Amino acid sequence: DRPQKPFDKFFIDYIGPLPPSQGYLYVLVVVDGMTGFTWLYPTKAPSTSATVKSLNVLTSIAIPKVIHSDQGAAFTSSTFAEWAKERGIHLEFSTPYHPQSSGKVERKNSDIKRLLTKLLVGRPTKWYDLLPVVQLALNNTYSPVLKYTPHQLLFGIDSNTPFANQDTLDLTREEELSLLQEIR
Amino acid sequence: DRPQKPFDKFFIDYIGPLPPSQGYLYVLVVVDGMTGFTWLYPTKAPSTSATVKSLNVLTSIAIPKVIHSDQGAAFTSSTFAEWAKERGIHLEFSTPYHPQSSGKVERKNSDIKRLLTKLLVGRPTKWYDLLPVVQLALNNTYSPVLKYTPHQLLFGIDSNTPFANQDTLDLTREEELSLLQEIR
Amino acid sequence: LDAELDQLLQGHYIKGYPKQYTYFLEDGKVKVSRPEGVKIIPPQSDRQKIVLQAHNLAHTGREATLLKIANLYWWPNMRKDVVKQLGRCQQCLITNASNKASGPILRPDRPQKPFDKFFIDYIGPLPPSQGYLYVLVVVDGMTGFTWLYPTKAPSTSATVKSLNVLTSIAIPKVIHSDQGAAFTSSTFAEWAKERGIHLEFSTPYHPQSSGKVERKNSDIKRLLTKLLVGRPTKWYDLLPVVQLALNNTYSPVLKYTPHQLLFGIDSNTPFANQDTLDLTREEELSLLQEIRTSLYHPSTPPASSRSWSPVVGQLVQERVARPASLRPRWHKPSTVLKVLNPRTVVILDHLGNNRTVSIDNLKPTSHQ
Amino acid sequence: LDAELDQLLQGHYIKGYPKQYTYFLEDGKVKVSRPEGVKIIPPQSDRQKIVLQAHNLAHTGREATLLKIANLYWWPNMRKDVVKQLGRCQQCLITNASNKASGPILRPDRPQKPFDKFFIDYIGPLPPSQGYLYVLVVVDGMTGFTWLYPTKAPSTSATVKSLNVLTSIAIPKVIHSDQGAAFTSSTFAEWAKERGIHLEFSTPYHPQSSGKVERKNSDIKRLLTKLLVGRPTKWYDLLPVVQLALNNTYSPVLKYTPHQLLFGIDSNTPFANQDTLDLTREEELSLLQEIRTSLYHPSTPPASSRSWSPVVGQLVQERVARPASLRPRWHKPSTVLKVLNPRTVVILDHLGNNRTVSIDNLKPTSHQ
DNA sequence: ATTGTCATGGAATTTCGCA
DNA sequence: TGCGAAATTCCATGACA
DNA sequence: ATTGTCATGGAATTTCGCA
DNA sequence: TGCGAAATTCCATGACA
Ligand SMILES: CC(C)n1c(C(=O)N(C)C)c2c(c(O)c1=O)C(=O)N(Cc1ccc(F)c(Cl)c1)CC2
Ligand SMILES: CC(C)n1c(C(=O)N(C)C)c2c(c(O)c1=O)C(=O)N(Cc1ccc(F)c(Cl)c1)CC2
Ligand SMILES: [Mg+2]
Ligand SMILES: [Mg+2]
Ligand SMILES: [Mg+2]
Ligand SMILES: [Mg+2]
Ligand SMILES: [N+]
Ligand SMILES: [N+]
Ligand SMILES: [Zn+2]
Ligand SMILES: [Zn+2]
Repeated sequence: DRPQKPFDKFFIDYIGPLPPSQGYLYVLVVVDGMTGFTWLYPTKAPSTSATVKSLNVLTSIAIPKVIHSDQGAAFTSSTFAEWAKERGIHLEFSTPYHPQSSGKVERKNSDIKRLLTKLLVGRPTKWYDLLPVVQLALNNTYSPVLKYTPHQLLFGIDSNTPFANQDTLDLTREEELSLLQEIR
Repeated sequence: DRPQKPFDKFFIDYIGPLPPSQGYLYVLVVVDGMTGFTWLYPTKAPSTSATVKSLNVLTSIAIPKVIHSDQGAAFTSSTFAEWAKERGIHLEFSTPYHPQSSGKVERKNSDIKRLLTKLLVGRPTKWYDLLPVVQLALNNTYSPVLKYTPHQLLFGIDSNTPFANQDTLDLTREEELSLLQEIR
Repeated sequence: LDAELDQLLQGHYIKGYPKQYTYFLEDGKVKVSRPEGVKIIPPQSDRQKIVLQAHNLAHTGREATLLKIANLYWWPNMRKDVVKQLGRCQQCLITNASNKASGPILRPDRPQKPFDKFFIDYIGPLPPSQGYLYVLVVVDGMTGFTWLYPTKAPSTSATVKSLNVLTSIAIPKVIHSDQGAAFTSSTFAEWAKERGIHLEFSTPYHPQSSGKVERKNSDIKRLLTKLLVGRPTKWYDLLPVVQLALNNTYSPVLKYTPHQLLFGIDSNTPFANQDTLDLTREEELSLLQEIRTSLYHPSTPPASSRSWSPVVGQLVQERVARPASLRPRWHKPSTVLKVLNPRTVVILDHLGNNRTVSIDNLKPTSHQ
Repeated sequence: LDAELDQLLQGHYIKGYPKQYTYFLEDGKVKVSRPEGVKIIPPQSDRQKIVLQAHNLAHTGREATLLKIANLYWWPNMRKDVVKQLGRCQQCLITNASNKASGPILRPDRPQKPFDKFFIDYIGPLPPSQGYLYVLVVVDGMTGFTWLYPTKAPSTSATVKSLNVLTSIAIPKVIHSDQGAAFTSSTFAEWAKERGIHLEFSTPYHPQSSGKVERKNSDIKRLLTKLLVGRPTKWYDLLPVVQLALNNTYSPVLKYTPHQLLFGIDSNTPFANQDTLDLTREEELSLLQEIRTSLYHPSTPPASSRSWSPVVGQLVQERVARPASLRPRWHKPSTVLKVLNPRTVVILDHLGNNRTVSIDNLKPTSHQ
């Protein structure tokens, strides 16, 4: 069996709804399986259409052999299947109610949610603008298991924006009281 | 004493009034002394101004050392003298009532009048258009005395329009009866 | 195809597949262990399709197409099949640039006499001066003597008016011009025939062909520019001055001014040359004739190390004249009917019309 | 002047007037019998005026000016006085062309890493497609990897929007651009500083300086053209395809696609190279590092046989950018303050401002 | 059925002035 | 029959938009 | 304060297959 | 250890308007 490589598997999933930001409501999340590299695309809906539109941007940079996802409506549609077939991408589904990814990926997806949550409090409506910096963060974050960041694994070089400040990522007591207040 | 050359002396004179042609009434006549080459310029008046305007065309091709003329008003004006001085052209006047040129020139000027008269009868109003061909004629006309045409003396080559037909130049009996009728 | 590859698997020799490599089967396909690695040998009946898929990704040329194919496949003489395709890609052939330059320029013989040949051309539009916007420039081939006429348009009518005035002096055998609207009109053809003047046209979109007058335009614009430095561009009143100035300017290589070549003696202008003061006119014209024939004449330069010259029946393509944004710079291929000289050809253009065309406006179709 | 010429008439020797010729008087002027003929020797106090009258007839250069003068005069070292004048003719100096070419182009070192240097530029206006008219092209220096973004204008705002999306992936040390309005705005400078990106600008009116991205524009337009053959120019929908196609196209000299230099492995695209199938990613990246450093790098070509190179304190002139009809093509002379490299200089422009300028947009002032 | 040209000013080469 | 300097010739460069 | 580039397809050169 | 042909490398040409 051949060693794992970037572009072997993209793990895609939606996150939302979120509060309106520049008319956007969701984030399509793509994580490269081998590298843990993360791409984020804002959408207005978790639809096949918004998925295709967004994946068309990413897949004009690099094409995964396999997309793995849960059995979300947008991913199980025959339009999405047609789309993937055109590009020779195999589609891969976790069985309903039992999502399996990989450790590396699960943890990544965890960081993403927590990191989002942290920044959308205080400014629940400005997240669209922060997606770029959210990604830089995620991708220049050091992996406990591998000696490297996703950037490093993807490109084979150090990044010009390292995030030496491994952050709190937890809600400060000020924010728990104004997060239990925001959703009220 | 040095031999005679083109551009040594231009003999200028007016001819007119003639019948209106394209709003023109006179012909300024320039004959190069040495070569007998002829230039014709239509003017609306025998004025210093029309002379300067016309000579400015010719003198932008070649400049005579000397202009000879009679004591016509247009040529004796101080404007015309200023004009000539600017260009370093010496002005030369025949004494009043006694015009002297040269044999070659006198004969040339004769041909010009007669040739004009011949063509302005029948079409006394179309002469403007014929000035070019009148000149070609005059200039490709063989000189009895010198073995050559003015064109040949000017340019040192045969012309592409020779006038082998040395013409009648005289008024045919049809034209004398319709010239004694036109001016009636 | 399937026959060829069969004989091969069972260890026989087929011309083109070198013997020293082991050709096996795997995943239902014929493979081979080449130094570079293990590549699939597709059946001949699949090869055209493969070459085409590779090529079409970015419409790549020889090597860049080969390198895609080589990633997965091997067969005998791959580039031959690649080239075959490049030669049939309409889009590649009409879009790519040439990488072969024209053969060396001709240096036509100088017209033998004043008035043998005129070259004429328009300059402009210039800044409005007295309601005029253009200049008709007439240059005598042999002498370089030049006449200038301001016009309101580069029109036949203005051309005709100017040339009536000029041809009061002499009539030229031939007038050479480019294919401007003014010179190609039937009215202008008439005007010429009426006078026994032969109209001679440049191959289209190739002003080097009117090089004599073109080059004079440069001097005309250059002097006009200098004379208008720090003043408003009121050029109409300078044309006469410019004319006279240029006609009396020495060409350092000839050692003569165009006036001198035209007349054999300076007129009353500044710094007039006096050398023939004691010769009779006839001695002068005799000397003029000798000066006219002995003028320096340049020679055809060496060919660039990668030029092409047209050959009868060659496939060549004419450059599109005013190509639209994102449209091909070349017309479809066409055939050389006649080689007029090494720099001028007649082509049959698939329409098919005869066009007389400069080699500079052609490239040779690639891959035959 | 009158003193010098006196001593001469009375048979004495004056340095510069050769002894073997007879210098007489006639018509109130000093003459001499030279092989060519008899020429007037004007008094030194008249010579500047004479040279100037000759020169001014048609604003002629060295020889063509000399030949006018020689018609009437002789004195010692005429061309020296002629050249003196040419050097002082404002009009000649700002109107004439150069006849010295630039020194050989530099071939800057390839950026060492992906993201070390971006080159960016706009293409367009193109035919309206979905309301878009331009394309922002971003080319990674090291890899050649390219991103394309359609825009409605070549504006800072559109530049910023596009680059926010791009820099989601990585942030470059340096972005190099030409001096387009979009890239030189203070809004854009802010945007860069905000991110610790250094803005690096081309010398103005010298796109060769953005050669990396410029050259990519060619391929982008070329492929777009081919893909739009026989169809309406609806390019907006092809940008993504074009991008992907180009990023995965081999450079025949490197033997790599920009994708490969960027990632060290092909993604799921046609004809993906499989050679590193058995290496671990880490073995792969190790091999990528070695491939990146060993890429072909071209060298500075030989100088043309008549080039010039800038020297500190030299008088040079900057080419006018958008010269009006019948106006000089050159600015007044100015001085080389610093020679940044043999092809780039700082000049003090008589205003006087410091301008950093390409040698290609300069000529060396003639006659010192 | 048509076709490059030539001013320009440093450098290269030749000629001149003298011996 | 040879030197140093001036004169002349050579010729790449660039623009006719 | 900055700096040309590189796809292209014939030709030139090297390598390959075989002996 | 040398041949003929295929493969690879060279590199001038031209366009980024
Ligand atoms: C109007 C057409 C026929 N025409 C055109 C033309 O083809 N277009 C599209 C303007 C041109 C010129 C015309 O005179 C002319 O009449 C013309 O001189 N040049 C300048 C130029 C450029 C390079 C050269 F080497 C030379 Cl001797 C001259 C540009 C094109
Ligand atoms: C808008 C300005 C700054 N600008 C300009 C400009 O100076 N003008 C006047 C349009 C140009 C270009 C820009 O990209 C650009 O941004 C540009 O690419 N080319 C094409 C070209 C020509 C020759 C070459 F070698 C290369 Cl490399 C590219 C033309 C001028
Ligand atoms: Mg989901
Ligand atoms: Mg009178
Ligand atoms: Mg022209
Ligand atoms: Mg550009
Ligand atoms: N010829
Ligand atoms: N460098
Ligand atoms: Zn193609
Ligand atoms: Zn001047």
